[PDB]
Amino acid sequence: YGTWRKAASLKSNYNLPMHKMINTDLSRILKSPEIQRALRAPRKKIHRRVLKK
Amino acid sequence: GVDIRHNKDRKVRRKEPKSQDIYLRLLVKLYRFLARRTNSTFNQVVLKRLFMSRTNRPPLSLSRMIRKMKLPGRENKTAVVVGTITDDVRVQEVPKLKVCALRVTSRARSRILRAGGKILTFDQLALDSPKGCGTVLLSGPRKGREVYRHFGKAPGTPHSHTKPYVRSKGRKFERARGRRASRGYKN
Amino acid sequence: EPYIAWGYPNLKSVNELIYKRGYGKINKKRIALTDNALIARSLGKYGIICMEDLIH
Amino acid sequence: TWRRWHRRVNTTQKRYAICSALAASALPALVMSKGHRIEEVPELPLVVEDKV
Amino acid sequence: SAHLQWMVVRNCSSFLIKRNKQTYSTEPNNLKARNSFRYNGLIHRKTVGVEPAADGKGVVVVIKRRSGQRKPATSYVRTTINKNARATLSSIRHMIRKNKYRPDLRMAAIRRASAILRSQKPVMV
Amino acid sequence: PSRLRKTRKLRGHVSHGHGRIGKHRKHPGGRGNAGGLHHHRINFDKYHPGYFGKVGMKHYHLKRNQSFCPTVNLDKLWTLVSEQTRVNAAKNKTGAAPIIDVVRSGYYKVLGKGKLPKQPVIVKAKFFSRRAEEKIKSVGGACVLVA
Amino acid sequence: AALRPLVKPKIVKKRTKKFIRHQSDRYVKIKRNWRKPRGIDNRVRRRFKGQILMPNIGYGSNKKTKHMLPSGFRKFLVHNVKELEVLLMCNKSYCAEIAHNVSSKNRKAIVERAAQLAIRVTNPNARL
RNA sequence: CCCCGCGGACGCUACGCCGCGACGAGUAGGAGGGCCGCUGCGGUGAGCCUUGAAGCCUAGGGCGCGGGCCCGGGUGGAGC
RNA sequence: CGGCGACGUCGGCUACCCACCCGACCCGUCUUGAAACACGGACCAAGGAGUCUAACACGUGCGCGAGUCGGGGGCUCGCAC
RNA sequence: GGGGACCGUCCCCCGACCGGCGACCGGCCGCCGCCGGGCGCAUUUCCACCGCGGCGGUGCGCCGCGACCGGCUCCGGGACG
RNA sequence: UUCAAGAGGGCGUGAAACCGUUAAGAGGUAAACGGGUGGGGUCCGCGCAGUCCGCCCGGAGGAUUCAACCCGGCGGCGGG
Ligand SMILES: [Mg+2]
Ligand SMILES: [Mg+2]
Ligand SMILES: [Mg+2]
Ligand SMILES: [Mg+2]
Ligand SMILES: [Mg+2]
Ligand SMILES: [Mg+2]
Ligand SMILES: [Mg+2]
Ligand SMILES: [Mg+2]
Ligand SMILES: [Mg+2]
Ligand SMILES: [Mg+2]
Ligand SMILES: [Mg+2]
Ligand SMILES: [Mg+2]
Ligand SMILES: [Mg+2]
Ligand SMILES: [Mg+2]
Ligand SMILES: [Mg+2]
Ligand SMILES: [Mg+2]
Ligand SMILES: [Mg+2]
Ligand SMILES: [Mg+2]
Ligand SMILES: [Mg+2]
Ligand SMILES: [Mg+2]
Repeated sequence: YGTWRKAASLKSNYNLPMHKMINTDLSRILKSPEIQRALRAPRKKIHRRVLKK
Repeated sequence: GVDIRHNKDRKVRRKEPKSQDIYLRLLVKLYRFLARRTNSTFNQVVLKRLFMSRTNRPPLSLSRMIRKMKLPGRENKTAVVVGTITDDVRVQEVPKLKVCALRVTSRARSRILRAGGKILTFDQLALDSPKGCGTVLLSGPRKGREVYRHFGKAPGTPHSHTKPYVRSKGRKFERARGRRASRGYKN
Repeated sequence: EPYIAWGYPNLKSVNELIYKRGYGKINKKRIALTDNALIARSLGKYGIICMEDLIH
Repeated sequence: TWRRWHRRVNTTQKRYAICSALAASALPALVMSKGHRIEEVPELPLVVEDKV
Repeated sequence: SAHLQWMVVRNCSSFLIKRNKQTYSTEPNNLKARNSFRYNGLIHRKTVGVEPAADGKGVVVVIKRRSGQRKPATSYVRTTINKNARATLSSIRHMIRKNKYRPDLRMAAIRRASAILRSQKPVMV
Repeated sequence: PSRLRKTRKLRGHVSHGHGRIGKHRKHPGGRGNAGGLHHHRINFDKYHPGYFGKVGMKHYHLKRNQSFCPTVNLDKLWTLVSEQTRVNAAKNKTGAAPIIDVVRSGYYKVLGKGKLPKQPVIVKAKFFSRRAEEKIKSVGGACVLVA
Repeated sequence: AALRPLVKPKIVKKRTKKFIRHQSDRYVKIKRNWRKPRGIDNRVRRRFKGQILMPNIGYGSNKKTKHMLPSGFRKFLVHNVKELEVLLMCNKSYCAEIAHNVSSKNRKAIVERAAQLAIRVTNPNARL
């Protein structure tokens, strides 16, 4: 089936298919400092309905 | 009751990809988080493009990308396309390009890399510019499809230049009556 | 005219309409005017920052 | 009898599927999720000598 | 990768039970036995599971080592805690918290250990 | 998959999506392209102008091989040879220009769409267009003819 | 005596009767299973007063008390002991019940294991 | 520079969970969802079953807005 | 905060029978209009009706991409699959 | 026609420097945690029981009562301008 | 006789329509139906002095041993 840097020698036109996402580690990508520097702070407070008195 | 109309309540738009591709869904998760948690509008545009269908993500050729990246002030910027980058054999000189694409044709990739360029996926683009700073967001020709030749006013109306649907093209196929003044009329 | 009854409200009418049944169109939503901050966020740029300003 | 029983798949698609299946056969979570009792297997890409 | 493998097994798995509007997952190292990314006991580089001991007393705390991810034979280290309930819970708490070893499962493991020990003490009349 | 179709959803609805008034009858309006000049005239004139009538000369026993003549444009001309050919020609100190035989690659006529790089080249073809020949000569090339 | 759930809210059922099919009273060939009337003149479909009511989404149960037994638990069907252990960490919200085709000797063991695990069984004395 | 306490609920099937606001007629017709239902095939449940399958009966217990479903008792006798 | 609690009573709005008040014309269908003095329908069981092929058009998903496609043929102990 | 030269990709090596030991791993150390065995044998620790014990959560088998708070609402008195 | 004739030669199971008998209830506006209650009946609830469990206090009892150190094993993290 070939390497990514050499085609298959027993299929005459085939090469391994390419990834559209090199690093699929979503957790590492999100925890990375470069992503975290660009974010706004979380809005983790819940604002429930106020009973109109 | 209230006096309102409900025929426009539901807005028709992609809220997610119709694709079940797990890598696409993973980078959709990534850019969904980026769009929510940053103020950048680049991330929102990229996310809504990731939702889109294939006809709404037309391929971008190497020549068109080079032409758009040669414009003044775009030096050392990352060309971002949400779609496939296609080799154009009509060009001979490939400059050094930094490129981020959803897909790259094998020949286009080899040409870009031997020209000294760099290719990134969208997770790498998120790690490189999380807000999309220093990017040129490109798009392939959306109306560069055969169906848009048939779309429009009907072929048999005056001042319409829309292609008709014919099984064959020849002097016997839809050329006589309604096409020339000698056979009835032309319009 | 056949579909409405209208007239000239007085100060007490304006007060009671705003205070008992006053709701704001905030971000396209019907939000009860339970805090002056709701008025000040939307109409503060016009000098209206409280229910008294709105009533005036 | 002429119901079009057969389908033709692109060779590139079929090769893609083979590659995906091979890649997934080397991840213990996916093999365990197919339910294959790979618990004392010393190495999931399990390779044995040619004398077999 | 955990996210990639989760996208594969989130709905197609032999451990999946979808029944009575409920969803359960029965892989060996799943605390709370729920079909979830956080609690899946197969897709992560480090997992912790609490099981009843081989005999009818104690618990087994099994944690996934770091190196042999593709070698399931040696990938899990199991230890047996056969002490009183408070010391057992303290031991599990120290395994998870002090090691910084996946601290989002600390209370799940403590509660599962409590359930196991409570099931091991004799039934009443 | 028949389980994905409207017929599964139309169970219980009496008319099966075809209306109670006009119903689903056998062939209201005719069969095939019936009445294309009588009661489907608006459709035919609107979407297929030129449908009716004869135009031009008929020719019995047309042999398409006789008129077979595929074409290639000047912007794709350099793709008929290897990359090495063009690179060596560009860096060649002498005036030696490579030969591109488009007949070998499977084209007979060379059309002149696009521009050429500034490299002399000898092009062999059965036919040329005026602008293709002009553009080949403007880069210092030559056009030779084959039969 | 019985194991009690985590919380015991008041279950409010908007409707307690079944929706019977129109004219299922007049015929044996028509079962009481609900079918939407689609006749051009049907008064049940047109919603005339005093007629058979039509099921619609407004009758939906509160999502906090939906699928909830009168005991306060939610049932989960089990066919063996291994399926029973999935409720170990859901003792106080979900109750197991043994499938109808599980043999008597095997459901005895399931009942014993559920007693050990403090899992409530809705049919604990069912083949004996 | 946390330490007499070494400790601190839940969560996040991200196709998930949460919040807020407005709204809810419908033939013909269109669309979506269906952990609605039937039969067969590939996988999977170290699934169920002569200590009793299917089917059928039932003033039995329930769940779901509903399509329907689960469980008890009986009959049945080999598969689901 | 009170009362009551095993062979008599306690709870179970669902489920069986019955009573009463209010409401309630027989469905399907064609029709501007059906409860119709319009038609079909005594009852029950089982069966019973948008399918397959070909050709187009647009939409969607996938692969490759100025290419793409082996579908016809051929090669691999000829054949449990 | 061969055999060569060159070019482009490759496959292994000899090697110096560069980023990192990484989600490719071992050895040493340092910290931490766990387990097993000793020592520790009592103001420590753990186990089960009792009190109609206190504090927390859920909640009372059934039938009921009261209180205050808040939301909505319909009324009634009194007083001021 | 048989496991079973509640398998007895058109005999596996044995639905509905329809019919006989038994039991309960009812009955001058043909029956039947929707909503709301009530009465009776059949069943269900291990109903019948009514839940558990975390900590602390007190009392009455047991037992290895609690911490800390020593040895060994195994992991997590870091290391120019
Ligand atoms: Mg409407
Ligand atoms: Mg309709
Ligand atoms: Mg008509
Ligand atoms: Mg109901
Ligand atoms: Mg009926
Ligand atoms: Mg009508
Ligand atoms: Mg409304
Ligand atoms: Mg509606
Ligand atoms: Mg009719
Ligand atoms: Mg008429
Ligand atoms: Mg009618
Ligand atoms: Mg009449
Ligand atoms: Mg008549
Ligand atoms: Mg008629
Ligand atoms: Mg008939
Ligand atoms: Mg008749
Ligand atoms: Mg039928
Ligand atoms: Mg028998
Ligand atoms: Mg018989
Ligand atoms: Mg009878």
